[PDB]
Amino acid sequence: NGPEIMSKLAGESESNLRKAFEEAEKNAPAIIFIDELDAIAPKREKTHGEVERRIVSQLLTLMDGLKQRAHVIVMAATNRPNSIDPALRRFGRFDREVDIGIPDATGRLEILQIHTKNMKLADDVDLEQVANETHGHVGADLAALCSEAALQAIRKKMDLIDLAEVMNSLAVTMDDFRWALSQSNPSALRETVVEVPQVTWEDIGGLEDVKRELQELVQYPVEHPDKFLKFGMTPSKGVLFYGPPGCGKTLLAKAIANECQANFISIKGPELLTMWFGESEANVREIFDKARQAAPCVLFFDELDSIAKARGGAADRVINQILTEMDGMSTKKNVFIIGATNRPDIIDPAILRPGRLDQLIYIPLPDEKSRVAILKANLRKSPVAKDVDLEFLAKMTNGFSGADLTEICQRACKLAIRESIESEIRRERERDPVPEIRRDHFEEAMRFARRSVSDNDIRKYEMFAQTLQQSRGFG
Amino acid sequence: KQKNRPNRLIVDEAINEDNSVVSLSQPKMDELQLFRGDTVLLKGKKRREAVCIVLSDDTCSDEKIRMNRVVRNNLRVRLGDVISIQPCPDVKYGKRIHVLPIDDTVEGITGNLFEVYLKPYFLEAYRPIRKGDIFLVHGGMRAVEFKVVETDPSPYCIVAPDTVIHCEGEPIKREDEEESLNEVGYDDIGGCRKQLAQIKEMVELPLRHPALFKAIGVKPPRGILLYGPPGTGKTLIARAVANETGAFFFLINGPEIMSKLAGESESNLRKAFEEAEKNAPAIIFIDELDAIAPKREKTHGEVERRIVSQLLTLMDGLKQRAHVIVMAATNRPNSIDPALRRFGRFDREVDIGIPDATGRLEILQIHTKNMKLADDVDLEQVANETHGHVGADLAALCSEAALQAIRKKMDLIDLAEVMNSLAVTMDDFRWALSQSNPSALRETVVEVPQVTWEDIGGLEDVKRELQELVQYPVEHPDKFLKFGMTPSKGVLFYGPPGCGKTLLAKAIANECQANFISIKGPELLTMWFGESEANVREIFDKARQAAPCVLFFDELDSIAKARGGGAADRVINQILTEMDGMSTKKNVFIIGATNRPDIIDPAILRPGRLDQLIYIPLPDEKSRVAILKANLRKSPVAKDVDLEFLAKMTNGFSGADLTEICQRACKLAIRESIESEIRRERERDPVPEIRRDHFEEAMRFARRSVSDNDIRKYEMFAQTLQQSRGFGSFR
Ligand SMILES: Nc1ncnc2c1ncn2[C@@H]1O[C@H](COP(=O)(O)OP(=O)(O)O)[C@@H](O)[C@H]1O
Ligand SMILES: Nc1ncnc2c1ncn2[C@@H]1O[C@H](COP(=O)(O)OP(=O)(O)O)[C@@H](O)[C@H]1O
Ligand SMILES: Nc1ncnc2c1ncn2[C@@H]1O[C@H](COP(=O)(O)OP(=O)(O)O)[C@@H](O)[C@H]1O
Repeated sequence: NGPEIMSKLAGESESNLRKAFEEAEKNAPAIIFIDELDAIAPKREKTHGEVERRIVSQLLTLMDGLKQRAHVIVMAATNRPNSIDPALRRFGRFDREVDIGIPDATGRLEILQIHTKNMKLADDVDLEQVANETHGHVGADLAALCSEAALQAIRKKMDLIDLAEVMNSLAVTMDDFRWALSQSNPSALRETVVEVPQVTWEDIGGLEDVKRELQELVQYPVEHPDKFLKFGMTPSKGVLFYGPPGCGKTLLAKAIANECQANFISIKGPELLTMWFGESEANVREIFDKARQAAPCVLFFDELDSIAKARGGAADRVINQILTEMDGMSTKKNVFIIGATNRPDIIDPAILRPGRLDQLIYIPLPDEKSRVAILKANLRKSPVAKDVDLEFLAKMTNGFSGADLTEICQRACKLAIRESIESEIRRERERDPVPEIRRDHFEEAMRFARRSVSDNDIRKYEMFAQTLQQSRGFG
Repeated sequence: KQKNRPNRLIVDEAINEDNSVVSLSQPKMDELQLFRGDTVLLKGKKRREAVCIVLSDDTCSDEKIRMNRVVRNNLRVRLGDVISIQPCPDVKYGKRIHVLPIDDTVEGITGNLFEVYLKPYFLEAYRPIRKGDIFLVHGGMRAVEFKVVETDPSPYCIVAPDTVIHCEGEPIKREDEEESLNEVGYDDIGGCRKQLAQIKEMVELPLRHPALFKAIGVKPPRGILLYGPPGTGKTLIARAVANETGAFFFLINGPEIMSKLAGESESNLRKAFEEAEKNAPAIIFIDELDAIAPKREKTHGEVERRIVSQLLTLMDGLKQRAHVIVMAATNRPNSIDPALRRFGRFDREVDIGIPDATGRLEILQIHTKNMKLADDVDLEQVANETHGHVGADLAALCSEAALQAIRKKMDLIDLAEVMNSLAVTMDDFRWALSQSNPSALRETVVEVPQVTWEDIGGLEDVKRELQELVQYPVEHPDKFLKFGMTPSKGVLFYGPPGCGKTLLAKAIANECQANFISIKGPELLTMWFGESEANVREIFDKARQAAPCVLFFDELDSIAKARGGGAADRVINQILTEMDGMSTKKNVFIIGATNRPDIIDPAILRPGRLDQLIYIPLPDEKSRVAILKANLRKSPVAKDVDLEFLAKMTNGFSGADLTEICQRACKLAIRESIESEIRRERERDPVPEIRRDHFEEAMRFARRSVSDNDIRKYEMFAQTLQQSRGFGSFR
């Protein structure tokens, strides 16, 4: 370990660092691991002192001391790539760079069976929906969650005479898992997830032409590499998305990466504003290089007009590095940039030039088949029964926002929660839950939904569409 | 708690003069399985022991055990306390005994004390002794105390006639601090129970249960941070878990490590943890962890990086060996080096915080256990106005009150006259509160306020959705395991100048029995202008630690007026980034207050982040009665006017304006009482009953603080809030 070398006195830092390297002279098949090397070799100008430079210099000297003699392998534990100084991680000398990241729902699931294959669960928990949630959780925290579950298994037993009545048969419940999760905290929070999410593409209906160029864009650069090379031109680097602020949070680019089995990294809107306001224009290189290293991922940028709204009181700091690293990027690596912006008038003029971002795909307001698909997605992954209908909404929902329709469904579902509370009151003054909503349970929810889009914004969307509408010739 | 042992009895006075003879009742000796001359083990405080012989006593109570003050001083107990008596069938006779007399009991007498005191006391008596105990042997019309130093049967022994007694001349010093508990009382520390129970569980279940570690898989605690304000009793917390399980405490000061020279600074830690490692029950307390381990940019020096690295190595060297854990005090966890806060290495992190009102009440009770009161104080409203204080400040308060009680006495003959009984009164505590410098001030705290929903009425359907949006998700989550999806993360209040919104928000957390935090608007402006927007993340972290809790925000139009005349600020996007990482679970409810909802950054109105918007109108004419019923306290009157005369004609006035009317009537009433009593002093029972005229000049000497052109903007928001509803379905 690195702090073993750091803990010794001056002059003894040479000891217990080279000593493993002539110990590796004995063993021809051998590896060398240094734990927590960020404390060993940080930025040289960041350190105040000289012994740190001595340790860094002797480690760099003993890196190539075994120049393919014993064929040993050096691996290390780095918390961040920018913690390591760039002189040590130069190419040819300690430069093979892979990553770990955070596990997905299946990874958290496998962590759960690994940590529960030794202990005895009470074989009633699902252990899968638990791993589907706990977003931003290290598997060490999953081990701590299992330890807290066993602690609750001790705790629900009263103060006994210390005999194996509960010790021989450890009883754990799903409510125990949830309450141990409640008395816990994530440490992998506010980090960019590199795993692919799934919505399985059925939840979005309509916009079939938009689906046609979305299957044109990212489905076959690696699925049809030679067929795309029949003409020889490069794939389209960037696509810009514009339309009304409705049904426009996420999951479309996640779906279109999910047919390609590609990773997903989303860039948040206020994350860009925080990096702009905090004068931190160096971490954009880190997240862009992480996105390039997570290939074949497709990027997603949200609310670029918010930076333009901040400039409104066209180019600024965060636009400059985005343009620089987007132009300074190969046409390979299967990397696509998707920009979400509901205000196309205030955007940067160098974005819309072709070669960088060219496909100005317009997303219209959700129509009748789109809202039928939205109610079907609300039926998806949610408990529901029959007598529900959608033909009332043929003129009730003429044109609605998708977020408006989801909060309609959520408010009606919480009205069903309120009538379940009334069923609890029924059980209270007795001394049926009826989870399915009423036939006209949406009737008061009709007064809980305003069309937040104004008609002049639809007019300016039509004007920007007809500005980019092109010529028609015949005869 | 445990019914496995009937050992818990009551300490009572004894009849027999023998120090090695204790008394018990006849029916309770057969339950404890004791013989005629059985030797038992008595356990008192500071895990000390004393071995005596139980004899049957007819007048002894069944629930009580009789002992004299020699046994009582050895067990470090008093009258009315509880001890445990254990039968010991493995007691053997003594081989060698080394004792040393105490210095103050041998002054004036010289010579061989073996043949005068030690020989008739230990001949044909079979008295069992304990190493470290104090026994008194009379002789020569004086009282000479004796203390056991070294025995060849090192745990305990019975003084055989063949036992050689080593009694060479060396006078030992009597320590007055050894008698009082140091500090073994579970109830000695107070005001922390909601987390004291948690930390007592996480240090209790690793102890006493070594075989439970194979069932637990991995032990959850290895190193526990104790962060909070200074003076809250972290040393007393560390001494509280000390000696309650029979584990070695071994307090280690951070300055005591930093004070020594290099090499010696490298020493006294691995020596310290190996001295912990030789014993199986072992705790280590560290004070001033940040003095040992500050931030990396704070480290300008060779030695400190070496000692942080050595602490890191010496912590992760132990891996499930001999169940040893460590606790450390901390100002605030941002100052600690973040490489320490890992998993398997400082994973369990607990907060203490300031004491509550009942907490400061019981802490005042604890610190006034040992001193005599005059029995005239209220002693609860003393603790009620101690806002922004700490337990060290409370100790300073009681010390200054006793100092003022000393100042009641003049310069007397300096003998024991008022030392027999003190006469500290309530105005002494008022004077101590007058010269009271707080420590927890300039720091926002968390507590559960006392409102209980009955101060303000109205909003009868806003309150119902307020319980089923906040309270009932906490109450029953099985309906959320039903058809129910995720609930709303938080709401925002907009309406009048929000003088009622804080009392409208605090009442839920009292009803929910949840915590509350109010981050005020000037603090948010200080976070913007002071370039301290990173600390909002730690504020949200302490909010998540205080789950369940209510996040109160206010005057978000104030931060938007500085840019409206860009849109977002350095703190608005940071707040959005913090609340976007908030889970749908954990019941972390947020609430915002805004006087001007038009000047709002529009990155909050979409659902998913924050969906529900709560409009409130002015308190109407029936709401005047609801506000005036809350004036039963803080301006008490019984019957002088009906409290509906002002509400019958006045069109619109704020409840802030109505309480301004009440406080100005209070001012007029107190003033006319003052010219009622100065004339009686001039001529030579307050009668604080007020009349209608104070209400008359209060209701005429007033001004409606709200503006009418903002109200029509609120019905502009309300006519926006009539929406695109349908008339009805056709089934
Ligand atoms: N399914 C989708 N996934 C991602 N972005 C979309 C989708 N539909 C539309 N968008 C883009 O998002 C923008 C509007 O997003 P918006 O609806 O404001 O987000 P939210 O759903 O969080 O309110 C539009 O400019 C549009 O181009
Ligand atoms: N809440 C409390 N209850 C009782 N005593 C307290 C409390 N807080 C502080 N004290 C007293 O203050 C003294 C100092 O405690 P503490 O602040 O933990 O030590 P340090 O200043 O070394 O951290 C203790 O001896 C304790 O008796
Ligand atoms: N329902 C109410 N409406 C208006 N003001 C009230 C109400 N109830 C109490 N108040 C008064 O408001 C004061 C507290 O105002 P506060 O909530 O701190 O304002 P702000 O939140 O704007 O700082 C109290 O002194 C109380 O007299």
